[PDB]
Order: sequence, then structure tokens, then C-alpha cells
Amino acid sequence: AHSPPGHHSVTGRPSVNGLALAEYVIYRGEQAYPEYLITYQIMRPE
Amino acid sequence: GTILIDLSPDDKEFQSVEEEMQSTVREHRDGGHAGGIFNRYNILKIQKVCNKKLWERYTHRRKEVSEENHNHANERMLFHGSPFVNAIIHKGFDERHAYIGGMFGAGIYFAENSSKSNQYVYGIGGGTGCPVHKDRSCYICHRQLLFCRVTLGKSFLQFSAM
Ligand SMILES: COc1ccc(C2(CNC(=O)c3ccc(NC(=O)c4ccc(C)o4)cc3)CCOCC2)cc1
Ligand SMILES: [Zn+2]
Repeated sequence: AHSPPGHHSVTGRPSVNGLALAEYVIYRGEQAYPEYLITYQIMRPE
Repeated sequence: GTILIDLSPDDKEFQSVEEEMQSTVREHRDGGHAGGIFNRYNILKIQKVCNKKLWERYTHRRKEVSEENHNHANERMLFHGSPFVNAIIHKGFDERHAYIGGMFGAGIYFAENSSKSNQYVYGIGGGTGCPVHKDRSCYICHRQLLFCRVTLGKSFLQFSAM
């Protein structure tokens, strides 16, 4: 798997759900830097 | 090579990272099945990840991409959630391990919605949920996401049926 020719990544943009934000894919490890490690719990709603 | 530097809750950087986490939660169409049911997180720790070599590898590539795209790296900050997080902080991201085809094919996935990344921390579809309780909506067990600097360059626009 590789970027479509002449692109460096893919943007996966929801066309139906208006509230959903984008996802993205890259094909080369060097194109990302893991800058923050966040440790968390999800919280039960009240 | 990787060191993790704990940030303190009153560090501005801790605060802006948390706000990005918290503010990009949305509802999901599975009603919580994969990632669980919640509207916000309890942030327990934020660590800066420092690896000189992974940083140099990143910026070197960022510069190549930029030159191919009218001096525009198209650099974003995006969430990544998966069971590979512990390996990734040590080895960096590695596309050879990112071979499963998703909505957008094989590759390394990132999300603008923290809550989307949260769906994958325990595997595809949430896997079997947490190691301890096998509960995809576990409110006890600690989760980890990465907030990553990602070079998009010229990004192929794929409209999704989602
Ligand atoms: C097993 O848990 C998974 C969770 C999410 C995924 C999907 C996304 N996978 C990825 O984003 C991804 C998978 C693996 C990696 N691995 C690495 O970068 C890596 C480096 C070193 C090692 C051991 O792995 C990096 C990213 C596959 C496509 O469907 C959507 C999500 C795939 C597997
Ligand atoms: Zn648990």
C-alpha cells in the first residue's frame, strides 16, 4: 500500500455524517512523529 | 532512544493537548460498541515523547514532502489509537506493520476525533475491550492515545460514505 500517485497521504472525509471530522492515512512511518503520549480513562456519563 | 517527559497539569502544553482531546469527542454510530460510552475523558498523564532520531527522520521527510508541494508540508496534529502505541513510541511508526485494510486501505491511520482513535486502542472494532475486564467500555482501565505531528503533503481527498 502506497499513496495515490502524486499525493503524500489520503484524507478520509465523511460525506454523510456532518458532525464527524476527518481521518487520514499515511504510507511512510517518517511522515509522522508521536509527540504526546496521553494516558486516560473514558468517563461514565452522569 | 525514546524518553518520556511527564508534563504537569498547569503546564500550558498539558492544557492545550487535553483541550484538543476533550473537545474532539463525538458520538459514534455504533452507540459506543467499539470505544465505549462517554462524553469526556479523565486525563491521567501526558508525556512528551522525545527521540532525537525519530525527530530527525520526521523533519528530513517533512522537508522532502514540502519541496514537492510548493513549500507546504501540510503539517497537522492528529490522534492515533491502536494496540501498537507502546512499540511506536520506541521504534516510531512503521508502515510495514500497518498492513490491514481499513476504510482507506492499508496504512497508518490518524483521526481528528480523539473518540475515533479511542475506538481502536484495544484493536479493530475495540477488539475484546480491556485486557483485565474484556470490556470495551471499561471505565477503570487506563488507555493510551498518541497526539502526533503528521505531514500530509498533497493529500488525496477521499469522500467516504460515513
Ligand atoms: C490490532 O489493532 C488495530 C487497530 C487499528 C487498525 C487500523 C489502523 N492501523 C493503523 O493505524 C496502524 C497499525 C499498525 C501500526 N504499526 C506501527 O506503526 C508499528 C510500528 C512498530 C510496530 C510493531 O508497529 C501503525 C498504524 C487498520 C485499518 O482499519 C482501521 C484501523 C489495525 C489494527
Ligand atoms: Zn478494564
